[PDB]
Formats: sequence, C-alpha cells, structure tokens
Amino acid sequence: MRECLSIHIGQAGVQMGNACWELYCLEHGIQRDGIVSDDSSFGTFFSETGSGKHVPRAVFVDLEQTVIGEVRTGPYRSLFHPEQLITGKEDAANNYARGHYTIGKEIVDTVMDRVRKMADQCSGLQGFLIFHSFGGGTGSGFTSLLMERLSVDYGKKSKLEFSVYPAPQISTAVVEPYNSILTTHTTLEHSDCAFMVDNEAIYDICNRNLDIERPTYTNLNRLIGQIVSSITASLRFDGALNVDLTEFQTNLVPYPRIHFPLVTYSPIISAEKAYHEQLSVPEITNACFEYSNQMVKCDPRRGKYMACCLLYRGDVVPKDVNAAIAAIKTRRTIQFVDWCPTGFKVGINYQPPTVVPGGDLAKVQRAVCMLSNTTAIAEAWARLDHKFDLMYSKRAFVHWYVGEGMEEGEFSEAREDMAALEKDYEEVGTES
Amino acid sequence: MRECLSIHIGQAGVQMGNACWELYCLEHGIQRDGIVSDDSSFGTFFSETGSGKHVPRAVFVDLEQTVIGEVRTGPYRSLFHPEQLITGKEDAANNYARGHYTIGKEIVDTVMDRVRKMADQCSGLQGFLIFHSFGGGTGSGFTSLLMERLSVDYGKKSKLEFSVYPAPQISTAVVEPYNSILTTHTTLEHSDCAFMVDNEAIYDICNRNLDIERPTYTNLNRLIGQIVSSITASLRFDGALNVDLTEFQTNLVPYPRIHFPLVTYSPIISAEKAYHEQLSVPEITNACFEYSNQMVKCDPRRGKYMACCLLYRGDVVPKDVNAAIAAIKTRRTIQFVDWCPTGFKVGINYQPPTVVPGGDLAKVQRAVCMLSNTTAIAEAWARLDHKFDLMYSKRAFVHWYVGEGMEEGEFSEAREDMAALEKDYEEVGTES
Amino acid sequence: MREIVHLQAGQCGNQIGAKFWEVISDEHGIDPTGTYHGDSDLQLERINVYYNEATGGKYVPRAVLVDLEPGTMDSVRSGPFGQIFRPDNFVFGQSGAGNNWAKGHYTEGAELVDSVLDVVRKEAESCDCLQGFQLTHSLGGGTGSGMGTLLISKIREEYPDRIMNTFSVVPSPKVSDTVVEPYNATLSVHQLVENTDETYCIDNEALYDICFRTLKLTTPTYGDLNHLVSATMSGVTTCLRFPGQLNADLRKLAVNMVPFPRLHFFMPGFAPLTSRGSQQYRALTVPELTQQMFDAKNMMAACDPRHGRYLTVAAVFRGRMSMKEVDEQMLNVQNKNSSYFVEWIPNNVKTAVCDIPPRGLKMSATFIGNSTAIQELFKRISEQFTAMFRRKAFLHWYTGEGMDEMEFTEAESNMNDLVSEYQQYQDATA
Amino acid sequence: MREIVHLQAGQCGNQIGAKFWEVISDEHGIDPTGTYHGDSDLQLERINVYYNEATGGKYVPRAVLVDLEPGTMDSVRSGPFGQIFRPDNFVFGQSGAGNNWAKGHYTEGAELVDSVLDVVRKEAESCDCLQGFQLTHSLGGGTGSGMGTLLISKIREEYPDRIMNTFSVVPSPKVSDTVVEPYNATLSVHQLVENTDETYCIDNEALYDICFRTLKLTTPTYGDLNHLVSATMSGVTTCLRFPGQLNADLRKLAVNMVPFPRLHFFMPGFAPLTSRGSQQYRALTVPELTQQMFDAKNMMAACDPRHGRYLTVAAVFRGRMSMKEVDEQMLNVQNKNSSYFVEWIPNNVKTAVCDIPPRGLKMSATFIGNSTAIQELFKRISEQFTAMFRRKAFLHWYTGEGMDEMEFTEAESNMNDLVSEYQQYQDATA
Ligand SMILES: Nc1nc2c(ncn2[C@@H]2O[C@H](COP(=O)(O)OP(=O)(O)OP(=O)(O)O)[C@@H](O)[C@H]2O)c(=O)[nH]1
Ligand SMILES: Nc1nc2c(ncn2[C@@H]2O[C@H](COP(=O)(O)OP(=O)(O)OP(=O)(O)O)[C@@H](O)[C@H]2O)c(=O)[nH]1
Ligand SMILES: Nc1nc2c(ncn2[C@@H]2O[C@H](COP(=O)(O)OP(=O)(O)O)[C@@H](O)[C@H]2O)c(=O)[nH]1
Ligand SMILES: Nc1nc2c(ncn2[C@@H]2O[C@H](COP(=O)(O)OP(=O)(O)O)[C@@H](O)[C@H]2O)c(=O)[nH]1
Ligand SMILES: [Mg+2]
Ligand SMILES: [Mg+2]
Repeated sequence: MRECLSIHIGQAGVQMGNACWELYCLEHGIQRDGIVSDDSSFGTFFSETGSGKHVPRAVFVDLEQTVIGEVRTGPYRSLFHPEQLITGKEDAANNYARGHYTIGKEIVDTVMDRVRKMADQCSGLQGFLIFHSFGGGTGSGFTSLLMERLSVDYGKKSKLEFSVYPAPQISTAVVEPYNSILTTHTTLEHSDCAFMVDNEAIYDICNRNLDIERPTYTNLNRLIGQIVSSITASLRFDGALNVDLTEFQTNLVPYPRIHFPLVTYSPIISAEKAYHEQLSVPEITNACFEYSNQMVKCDPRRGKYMACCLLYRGDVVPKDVNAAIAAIKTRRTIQFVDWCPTGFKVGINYQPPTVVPGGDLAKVQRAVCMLSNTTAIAEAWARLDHKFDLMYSKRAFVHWYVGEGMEEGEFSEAREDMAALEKDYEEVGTES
Repeated sequence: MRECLSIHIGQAGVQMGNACWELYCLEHGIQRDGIVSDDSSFGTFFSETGSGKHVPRAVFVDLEQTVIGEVRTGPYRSLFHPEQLITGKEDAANNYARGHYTIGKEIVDTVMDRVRKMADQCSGLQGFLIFHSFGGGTGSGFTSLLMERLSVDYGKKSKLEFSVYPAPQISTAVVEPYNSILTTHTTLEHSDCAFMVDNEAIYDICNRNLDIERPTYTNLNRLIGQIVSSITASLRFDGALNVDLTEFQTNLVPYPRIHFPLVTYSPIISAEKAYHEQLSVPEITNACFEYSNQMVKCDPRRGKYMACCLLYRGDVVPKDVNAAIAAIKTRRTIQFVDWCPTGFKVGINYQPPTVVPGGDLAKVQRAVCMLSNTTAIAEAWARLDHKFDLMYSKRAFVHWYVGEGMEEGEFSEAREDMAALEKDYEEVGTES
Repeated sequence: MREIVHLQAGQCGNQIGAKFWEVISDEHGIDPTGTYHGDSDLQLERINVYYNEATGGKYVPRAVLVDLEPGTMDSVRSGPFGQIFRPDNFVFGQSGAGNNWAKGHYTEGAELVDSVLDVVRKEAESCDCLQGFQLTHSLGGGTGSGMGTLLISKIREEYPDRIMNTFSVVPSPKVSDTVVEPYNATLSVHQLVENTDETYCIDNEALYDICFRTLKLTTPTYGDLNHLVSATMSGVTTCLRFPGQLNADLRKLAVNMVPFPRLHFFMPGFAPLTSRGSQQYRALTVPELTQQMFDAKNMMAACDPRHGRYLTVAAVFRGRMSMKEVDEQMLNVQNKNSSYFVEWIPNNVKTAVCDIPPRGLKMSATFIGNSTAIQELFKRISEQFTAMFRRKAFLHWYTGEGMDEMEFTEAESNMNDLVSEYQQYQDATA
Repeated sequence: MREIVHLQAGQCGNQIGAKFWEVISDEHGIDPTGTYHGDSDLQLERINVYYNEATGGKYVPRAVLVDLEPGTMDSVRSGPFGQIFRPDNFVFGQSGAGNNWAKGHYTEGAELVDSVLDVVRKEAESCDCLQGFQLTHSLGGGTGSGMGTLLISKIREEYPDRIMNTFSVVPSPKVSDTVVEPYNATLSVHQLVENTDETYCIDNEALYDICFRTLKLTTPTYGDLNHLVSATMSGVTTCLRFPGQLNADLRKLAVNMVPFPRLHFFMPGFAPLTSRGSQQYRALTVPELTQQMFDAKNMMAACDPRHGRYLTVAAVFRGRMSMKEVDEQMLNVQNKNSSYFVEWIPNNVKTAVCDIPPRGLKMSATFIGNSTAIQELFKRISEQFTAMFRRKAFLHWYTGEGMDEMEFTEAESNMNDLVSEYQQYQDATA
C-alpha cells in the first residue's frame, strides 16, 4: 500500500512517536541516523532523499521546546527533517483554550505548510496518524485545530488517531474532565476512528502479564508502539487477508458517531515466562478477549461487542484462526449485539514482531492485535461526564478557559453533545 | 488414555505432590529441569511446550508461602509453570472456616482460572487428582471449595482425591475432629472415590516391613507416590486388562455414599531383605490381604470386603493372577459381603516400579497395588465421630469457627450426615 | 509474607527485648551494625518477618521501645545492639511511673500513648501482610502493666483482626520485687483477659530453680534468665521464618491452644537445658527431650503442672528430626500421664517441627502448656489482692491518680471468674 | 525559551534570594565568579531561564534587588555570590522604612519605584519569551509588604498577560518579630488578593518545628531555613530547566492549582528531610516520600491541614522515578485520606516528574497545597488587626504618611471576604 502520514502533537504524542519510529526503523533495518543498514515497501512511512538516506514522514508539533528539544538532542536527531520538528514558545499549560484559540492559532499555519509538502510527494495517501493525549492542553486543543484543517483541506481520507483516554481511578491532572470533553465535541465529527488506551490498564498488564515492578512511560510507549506497527503491518509487508488503512473504519464504524474502539494485544510475556507456554493460536486468540489483558480499564463483560478486527501477525495458519474465532463466537459469557451477526475482521501478515533491544517484551514468532468497538466504553464516558458536571456546577476552573478566548456556552454545548453520545450507545445496545 | 489433571492443596498435598512428580519424571525419563533425557504417552500428565520442554499438568495451591516457597527454590523449580504455583498471604491456621469462607474465597477464583486453561488444552479429560489432608485448615476447607466448583463447572468427570485420614492413636493437631467432619460433609456428594491413608500405618510398615528406624514425612510421601503411579499406570503404559480412570469408581462405588476405599501396596522390602524372598505372584497377592501390610490402621478382619481392585504391575502372568485370586476367595478367615459375588477388578501393566535414588524401597520387577472398599472403615468413622461429639458437647473450640463466618448449625448438620454414613455401612453390612 | 511488630515496655520489657534481638539477629546472622553476615541463604528468605530492610546492605528491626523514664532505654542504646534500632522508634517520657498502674495508664502514659501508636502505625503500613503483635512487659511492673495494657487496648481496637502475643513476667509466689504487685497484676489481668489472644506467663522464681539445678549455674543474672526467655520466644516463631515438615504459625498455635476465649494463659518451656559438665553424659535425642519438656522441674512457671491437668499442649521442635519418634513420645506421654489430660479433649498435643535448630544445637524443642494448674497462681494473687484491698493498704496512691475504688472491685471479681472458669473445666464428664 | 526574572525586596526578601541563587547556581554548576563549571551539558541547555549570558565565559543572573536601606544589600555584595549579580541591578534608597507599610508604598518607595521598573523593563527586553515574575519578601516586613505590593501592581499593569509568583513569609501565630505585623499583612493581602496569580505562604514557626524534630538540628539559623525555602522555590521551576516524563511549568501549576481567582494561596513542602543519624535507617523510595509530603508535620505552614480540606494538590518529583509507583501512592492518599479532599473536585492531585534530582540526592519531591485550612491563618490575623485597629493602636504612624483610615477598613473587609470564600467552598454538595 502507498503512503501513510504520521502526526505527533503534545508530550504524550511526541514521546509515543519516538517509540513508534524506533520500531519502524528496527522493522525495516533503518539505522537511527537515517541510512538503511540491516521489505522495500518502507516508502509508506519514509521518503528517500535520493542519496542513500531516508526521512521519516512525520510532523512532530508542540507548543514548548522541552519535549521536542529531547528529540533534537536524542539519537534520532539526524533522522527527522529539521523543519518537521515544529515547536512553539509557551506551552498550552493544560488549558484547551490556549491550544485551540490563543497560542495554537499562531503555529497552526506553519504545521499545515509542512503537511501540504508531505502530500505533494504522495503518489497515494491512505490517511493520517495523529498521536495525542485525550486529556491535555496541547494534545486536546491543537489536535482539534488540525482535525478541522485536515478534514476541510483534504477530506475524503482516513484520519486515525491514538488517544490516552483518562483512566477512571488514576489521574495526573485536575482539569482533565474539562479538557477531554472539549476536544471530543470538536473531534467527533472530523475523526474516523480513534483508538483508546489507558495508562492504568497498561500498568496492570506490565505488573500481571509482564514481571516488571518498575514501569515507566517509556515502557508504556514501547508497548503501545507495537499496537501502531500491527495496524500498519499490511501497508508495509505481504500476507493473506491484507487489511488496508481504509478498511478499519468501514468495519469498525457501524454509525458515524460511534468510532471509539479499544485496543488489546497478545502475547505479552517476559523472556523467562515464555519458556513455559506454547503460545498457540487458540491461546493468544482467547487471551485477546480477557478482561485482564485489555488496555482499557472498562470491563468488556459489562457490555456487548459490536465489531472486532483481529490483525494476526507472524507464522499463523488461516485454518487455526477460523477455528479459534468459531470457539469465541460459541462462548456464552461473551455476547455480541444481535443486529451484527458478523463482527470479526481477520487480518494475517507474515512478519513476526521485531525485538526491541532492552525491552521488557519477549521474542514471539506469533502475535495478534485485537481492535474491538465495544459498548462497554459507554460506562467510561458516563464517569468522565460525571466528573465534568460536578466541577462545572460550581465553575471550578472555568475562569481560566474564559480568559483564553473560549465562551462559557461551549461547556454546555460540549456536555450535551457528550450526553447524546451516551444515548447513541444506549440506542444501539438493545434489539427487539 | 488422554489427559488427567492433578491438584495439590495444603502442606500434606503439596509435599506429596513433589514426591509424586519425582516418580513421574523418573518413570518417563524427564529431567528435573523439564527436558526429556533418559513411553510417548507421557502427555497424560505433561504438556509439551513445543521447544523441547514439558510442563507438568498440576496446580499447586496453598494459603501460605512457606511450603510452596520450598518448591520454587527446589530442584523442580524450573519444572512447574510459574503461574501454577498459586499462593496466598496468610495460612488457614488449621481452621476449616478460614480455608472455606474467609481467606479461601479470596484465592479460589485464581485457582479456577488456571484450571480452566488446563482444560482448554485437553483433547480428553478423564478426571482430576486432588491431594490434601483429611484433617487440616487448607487441606479441608479449600478442597471443599474446589470440589464444589469443579463439580458444577465441569461435572460428568471422575474426581479422585487422596486424603491423610486421621490416625486413631497418633494425632498431630487438637481440632482435627472438627475439621475432618466438616470437609467430609461438604465433599461426600461432590467426590467419586477418595483413597485414604494414615501416617501411623505407613510408619508401622516402614518399621516392620522396611528396616528403617528413622522415618520421616519425606519417606511416607515417597511410599505414597507409588500408590498414585500404579493407579495411573494404565493411562501411561500398555498392558493386558487396562484399567481406565473412570473404571475405578464404577467397580469400587456400589452406592453413591460409600466411596472411601483404603490402599495397600506390596512388595515393600529393603535391599538386603529382598535377596531372601522369591516374591512370586502368590506371595505378594497374599501379602496385600494382610492386616500387617495395609496402610490404614483399621483392622480388615473386623469387617467384610465389598469391592477390590488389584492393579498388578510388572512382569506378571495373567494365569498366576487368576489362580492367586482363587486362593484368596476360598479363604474362610477373609469374608466378602454376600450381595457381591464378584469383587475383584484385576489390572495388569507391563512396567515394573521405578527405583527412586536414595529411597528405602528395593528394586522389584513385580509389584501390585490393592484398592479395597471394606466396611472395616466404619469403625474408624465412629471413633472420629466419638471425638467430635465429646468436644462439641462443651464447645471446646467452636468460637474460633464461629468468628470465621461459619454458623454453629453446620456442626449439628455435619455430624448428622456422618451419623447417616455410619448407618449406611451398617445397612450394607448384612444380608438375609 | 507474614510479618510481626515487637513492642517492649518497662524495665523488664526492654531488657528482655534487648536479649531477644541479640538472639534473633544471631539466627539470621545480622551484624550488630545491622549488616547481614549470615552463612546461609535460608536466613534471608524470611528476614522481613522481624526486620524492615533499609537499602545499603543493612536491616532495621521494626521494634517499638516504650518507657516513661529514659534510664532503661539509654542503657539499650549503649548495648552491643543498641545502634541496630531506628532512633525514631525510641519513644520515652520524662516522669517515670512510681510502680503504680494508674500513672502508667491514666495520667503519665495517656500523653505518650499517641506518640507510640504513630510509630506502630508506620510499622504496620511498612508491612505487606501484618500477622500479629508481640508485647514484652511485667505484670508487677507499673509501666509495663499500665502502659502495656493501654497499648494493647488501642492496637486491638485499631487492628481487631490481627493477633497479639504477650510474654508477661508474673510475680513469684515466695519472694517478690515490688510491694504493690497484687494491685498491678489484678488491674492488668483485667485488661489482658479480654484484649489479647495468647499470653505466656513467666516467673523468675521458676527460672532461678532451673539455673540452680537443671543448669548448675552458680551466679546467674538477668542477663542469663532473659536468654532462656528469648529462646522460647524465638522458638514460637521458628515456623514463620524457616521451613519444616509441619509448620505452625502464631494463629495455628492460638486455635490449637485456646479452647475458650478467656483461657489463653500458657506456661512456656524449653529443652535441652544441661550444664557443661552434664553435656558428656547425656544423649541429645527425641526420647530424652520429651521427658525434659513435660517435667515439672523444667517448667518456667511456679505452679506445679501435676496439681492440675492439660487442656492443650503444643510441642515445637527444631533441628533434624524423625516424625515417628516425635509421634511415639507424644503418644507415650498421653498414655503414661493418664490423669494429666482432660477427658473432654481426646487429643491434647499439637506438634510442630522445623528443619533448622537454634544456635549451635543440633536439636531443640519448645513447650507450650495451657494447663489448669495456673489457677493456683491467680488464686494466690487473689488472696494477696484481697488482704491488702480489704483495708486499703496502698489504695490512696491509685485513687489520687484518678482511678476509682469501683474499678478495683470489678477486677477482683473478673479475676475470681477466671479462677472459677479454670476450676469449672477441670471437671470430667464421667 | 521560557524565561523568568526574580525580584527580591526587604531584608527577608534579599537574604532568601541570596540563599536561592546559591542553590540555582549549584544545580547549573555556575561558579561564584559567574563562570560555568558544570559537569553535564544538560545544565546549560536551559541556563537562560534564570541567567542572561555575558560573552566571556560568564553568566549574569537577571535579578533585581530592592531595599530602602543599603544594609541588607551591602552584606549581599560581601557574600560568596555577591559579585555574581550585575552592579546596576542593585537599586536602593537612603531612608529605610520603619516597618510601616505606608512609607514603603506611598512616601519612600514611590520615589525609587521608577528606578526599579527601568531595570525590570531592560531585563524583560533582554528575554525572547518572558513567562512570569518571582517576588520574595515578607508580609510582616515594611519594605517587602509596602514596596513589594507597589512593584507587583506596576508590573501587573505593565505585563498583565505574564504570570507572577510570590514566596511570602507569613507571620507566625505564637511568636512574632514585629509589633505591627497585623497592619502590614492586611494591607499587603489587600493587594496580593487581586494582582498575583499564585502565592506561597511560609512561616518560620513551622520551619523551626521541622528543624527541631524532622531534621534534629540543634542550632538552626536563617542560613538554614532559607536553604529549605530555596529548595522548594527551585523545585517549582525544575521543569522549565530540566527534562522529564511529565513536565509542569508555572502556568500549568497555576491552572491546576487555582480553581477560583482569589483562592491562590498555597502551603509548600519538601521531602525527604532526615537528619544525619536517621539517614541509615530509612529507605529513599517513592512510598516513603508520599507519606512525608502529606504529613502535617512536614508542612511549611503553621495551620494544620487536617483542620481543613484540599481543593488542589500538586506533587513535583525529581530524580529517577517509576510512574506507576507515583500513581499508586497518590491513589492511596486519595482513598486513605477520604475526608481530606473536597467532593466537588473528583481529582485533586497534579503530578510532575523530572529526571534530574537536587544536589546529591537521588530522589526529591516538592509539595504544593491549596488547602482550605489556611482560613485559620487569615482569621487569626483578622482578629489581631481588629483588636489593634479597634482603638487605633498604631494607626497614627500610617496616617502621618498619607494613608487614610478608610483604606484600613476596606482591607479588613476584603480580608473577611477571603475567609468567607474559603469557608464557602469547604462545604459539600451532599
Ligand atoms: N502512555 C503515555 N502517556 C503519556 C506520556 N506522556 C504524557 N502522557 C499522558 O499525557 C497526559 C497529560 O497530557 P500531556 O500529553 O502530558 O500534556 P501535553 O500533550 O504536553 O500538553 P500540555 O498541557 O501543553 O503539556 C497525562 O495524563 C499522561 O497520561 C507517555 O510518555 N506515555
Ligand atoms: N504423610 C504426610 N502427612 C503430612 C505431611 N505434611 C503434613 N501432613 C499431615 O497433615 C496434617 C495436618 O494438616 P496439614 O496438611 O499439615 O495442614 P494444611 O493442609 O497445610 O492446612 P492448614 O491448617 O492451613 O495448615 C498432619 O496431621 C500431618 O499428618 C507430609 O508431608 N506427609
Ligand atoms: N527476666 C527479667 N525480668 C526482669 C528484669 N528486670 C526486671 N524484671 C522484672 O520486672 C519486675 C519489676 O517491674 P518493672 O518492669 O521493673 O517496673 P516498671 O519499670 O514500672 O515497668 C520484677 O518483678 C522483675 O522480676 C530482667 O532484666 N529480666
Ligand atoms: N524565613 C525567614 N524569614 C525572615 C528572615 N529574615 C527575616 N524574616 C522575617 O521578616 C520579618 C521582618 O520583616 P523584614 O523583611 O525584616 O522588614 P523589611 O526589611 O522592612 O522588609 C520577620 O517577621 C521575620 O519573620 C529569614 O532569613 N528567613
Ligand atoms: Mg506540554
Ligand atoms: Mg498450612
């Protein structure tokens, strides 16, 4: 498949990006200096300079120099194009209004210029990849600007985004409920399907599945990088049942306003513990449908699955996949909504996951990534909305947003839009 | 035959398990590190990793880290799957209520999850093996939980359990009469046939038959391991008159509430004393029906035999077995209940017992294990019940059980259930 | 892992504590400076039971030392193992108690109790699974009696589910050390008779006898009696720290030893106890230890066990052992001492074995006995409290501190009930 | 790059400033002569945050030192880091204030304020992106209170968009240092309650307690308390200068900490704070730091936090760290301290982590708390201002300088509104 474009906005997105491109360079054998030295389809994410060099096709953006400064001084400094590392002067300070109205407006024009140049060199553009934090100043306000600009300027193209959905129990900021809803209202229409991941859920995986007692954001991004790699494996390798970028939205978006699938990955085992498990297709296939293995704290058993995409990767046999999927569908504890008799979208690629040196993930020749648009996320939305209205009833932090060029009316409109989204899940969750 | 599952609960069961799996590894030539290096039917008790390694199909469970910690630090540490060694935080403290209501409930869910995964890899499951102490906190309270869970979740499958029946004279704990009856009431319905063994009886064998003056629990487990090995010899080797796992309950359970056979083994001779005995089939066959050789202190002559299973092992000749059995049936001192004209269930396997290095048992090419459901155990039940009512008449230790979530009514109900069991033996012990 | 926090109050409390960590540290090979020098990995496998590890190759024993005057604690700091404890755990007052239960409970100790519980709470929070508490004190003492009971009530209220052990020195019958012991003991028993799960009664009179004849020690001192006491206290928790064929933790002993909630007073024992001259002429084997531990002369309690009966006995062995021998001797004791055990309890022995023995011995055993003979001990105190309180011999000191005379009579009655309940169960069904 | 300009006024202002650049220069490895001697390139990557580079291998801290008498500034010149500052920034008067807010604001400071702003304007023009201002002073002081408020109003008028931090020493409740503190504080709060975005209240009484018990310092001095204060002040801007997994700048803290515009008074904290003797017996890990920072005894404010509730808490960590551990402990604090946080704010913790720790420590954390307990502090001042002003105890000094008695009553009312607004939000929706 042809080119796919990547965008990294905010500290979470930027830090995820360097982990994602660490895998991409390792998978294609590209050195950290931008020269290939160990699969010719790497042009999907890289542009050849014409002099034995490859420039990653990403646009790292932030309103502060700190996070991008690390990239400029890191090992991958020579990799990225200098102009792609667009940076501002002052951070959004966790305020949505700043990243969307005041300071975001000053730097949005420069971002589009680079994005336009990236498109000019495209013989074919499947879509965009946008990495951001669902709750945060730059990752919620500036992303909405790009979504509006990209949709109107380009349109008719897939727009995949990865979001750090706020964990129900764990939270590292105070005004996240305000920030998450504001971006959801503005990004719901211009998005195609946003993959959601929690920090708490990955921590639990790193503690139960993996034997790591000292995890860090660096570990999480490395465990999130393979999620992105598997999703784009078809565009970069060959295998039966190829899944193009645009196929994800068609299969996983029954309705335009329900495009928030969750992410699961398997196997996830340490080097020592791998010796004691066969890791056959049924084992990993069953693991993907375990509450203990999903990367979103919402309980899958609390709702019903509407659509599921199984991107099998490695030395897998299609017959085993069909038998394994049949076993899942006959389970009574698992339940799929009646109006969708067929929910599984299988994808097989002949490229086992690459081993990241120094990582906490063991070498496996057979891995699978599951994307499931499940109604269980409706409970998470209600809890997030419950936080918002409780704060907004007293104007806990509204004055900061008001002074940054955002009218108080948007809070009411945004929550009502969220309320309708809750009703939409309720409507599709029952059948006669 | 296909897979059989093993469960080890409590200190007695866990310590027995490491002895049982020492024999299993030696019999099949599996090294203590989980790699075969000296009979391909070893899959009954082992699962192949697919990379030249074998994982024993057992689930070691306890509420304390001490006993399982020894296994994790022992030579067989690399053998067992790390997740199979399920352990709690605080021991049941010899209280049935703790192991069944308070602390047992917290860890029961995790145990079932592993048990479910073991079943998923089964092309055929004959039943379960549960090792526990008939009297003890974890070995009586937690086993009842598993029996209830396994029966309802799986059902329609054999459930064999080995129990350390409290010795009449020797006793290492004070509240055993309370503990033994409570588990008997809850495990009578969900069990198929529980093999019973005493510590005093094995000590007497180690002193009279063997020439060991310094026995230990380690010696007893080694002498109990061959009991389990012989019972499962048919499932792991070939020979005339194969005895499947489900055949034991059909032959040895005339009535649903009488499934408590006792265990006997022969020959049991030291290395030096073996040179002076021929050890022909009649000699070992007659030895199995000797009060001095049975592993339960109850006198066999004090009652009548109802059913008997003779699992001959080694280079035995079927003609000799038939003649030897005929000699037993014509004895007048031995008496079988009238309503069962046929009581002997013969089983022959072509695999002599393996020699355990450093053991107190001599090498014999011809061994036999006898399982006899005899009414003589009724006397033992009455003595155990006699201890219970004497204590319960004054509430000697009831307050500990009451405060651990167990109602006082269960004591009355459990004893009445035991009283009915005594009557059941009386009813089947006479004929017109 | 199962974990415990040790509390020591009063002069006897701290000194026995000091001679207790001098022995626990020896078993685990912990240097006085706190660094580990043990020769076996099996010692560190369960070090966390009594110690909270501090990064840097050192371990700190989670112990709380309480004393109203600083005299006893200052000496501990100057001891060989004084620097081992965390300085913050050393909590003390300024006005020491005048051997009056009132001052150590109501007036002086009330102000310092808040400080003590805060350290205790931090130690509990430092654990992953707290199993119980241990308190060392002396009933005749004022600080221990008064402050020990106050601490027991507070921690019990705060941690009702957790166990709590008490190794209490009990007044001797013949020679005393404080005039007003009868008042302190009765007041303290009134609190321990409902707040603690198991108590171990020790008397120096009995320990003096052991040294004189059993051990032929010409010039013993409290530096020596405490060593014997520490041996038994360490033995009770051998299972929590080292492996064995038949492990018995604190709770297991409590269930096997406490038939009724109020009858949780035991008399400890130890074996072998032989002099240096007698070491040649004795064989250290199971048959000999069993006789020594059930011998009335080896008991750490003044009351003669033969004057009563055993409700429950618990034997904790250590070292290389043979289970059948252990079973045989206990059976022999059951049959030989026919009238020494109650009929309404068919089995009276709870056996425990550990692989590792203590110090240089190749075999050890610890004796715990819930014998009915201890009624003669409270009865004697019951007579010594009545004779004094009959005419208010020393009550004007307790009254001046706030205690009302009514509390005194309730404790006497609560003491008479305990003796009556012991005599009640000494009967036979037939 | 984000940049800041530091202002120090009054005796407490300058001295804390002096003990602040003695620490910022240490983190960046800046020699007292101004030349860089750091061992890591990561220190110069963000040096410009506090320093304006001067060609020649030297750096000059853009700081403005204001004082009406030259006594306090003359000592700074003679200090180890006195020659580091630009001589032109040393702006001072001749007639020092007599601890009267009027003289430092209306009469004496009015003439010198023009001079101060000119240097401030040049420093701002020397920057590429000015982020905010920092002021160090003391509310009880006259120069700081009076001149500090005058400067804050002028710079706020000149730079409304920019932030401004204030580390104000607040009068202690028990022992004071100036007789007329109630007048100075109320007048100064009347200005800071509308002009500054975040203020950090510090009291020497609380700092004295920390040294006595938390740090076991027998003879502390202001050379030591200022070091503790400088640690917190440096910690607040760790993110502007060094990288981390979760960066939080001044503005990010302000939005996460200031729910309502007038409720911008915080109580700082720091951890670990252990004596030299206690260094052996403590493990420097995340679980221990979280308890210490939320401990009422580690607070740099006299008011007990437990008497109130937390609207917002911000934790700034430093050093090698584990995110999950940080998340765990904050969750435990949220659940354990159930009633210590308001219900109308589901999330109360704002976490920040930096890679580099301070000085030789391998781990540090800074605590910022917008707790409602601070109402008891203004209430006490509210009672001490009323009692004096009730009969004009010392008003004839302020009146003589031009201040009218009407301004006094408005500030009292504006102070009562602040306490009422704090009590208003201490309520619960259900
Ligand atoms: N998984 C993961 N999440 C991160 C990482 N870094 C930050 N986050 C998340 O980002 C959320 C807050 O938004 P940030 O991305 O940190 O802030 P930002 O995007 O830089 O926008 P600003 O408000 O201007 O700082 C936190 O709740 C984190 O969960 C990371 O490295 N990995
Ligand atoms: N034959 C044999 N019996 C044992 C062994 N270990 C313990 N027992 C028996 O177990 C009985 C007591 O119950 P245990 O199994 O020890 O206790 P448990 O199963 O761990 O349950 P808890 O009360 O929670 O400790 C004793 O009377 C012993 O006879 C062993 O290794 N071999
Ligand atoms: N075993 C032992 N007992 C002691 C020691 N010192 C004091 N005692 C006992 O403590 C009792 C006196 O109580 P004490 O604790 O000194 O009073 P307190 O200071 O108010 O708690 C006496 O009966 C002694 O038997 C000691 O070092 N070892
Ligand atoms: N924390 C701290 N406070 C101080 C220090 N020096 C003075 N103060 C405080 O400053 C107050 C006096 O005001 P001051 O600033 O000296 O008057 P000014 O010179 O006119 O500004 C007193 O209440 C002290 O508490 C110091 O070194 N550290
Ligand atoms: Mg940022
Ligand atoms: Mg146990």
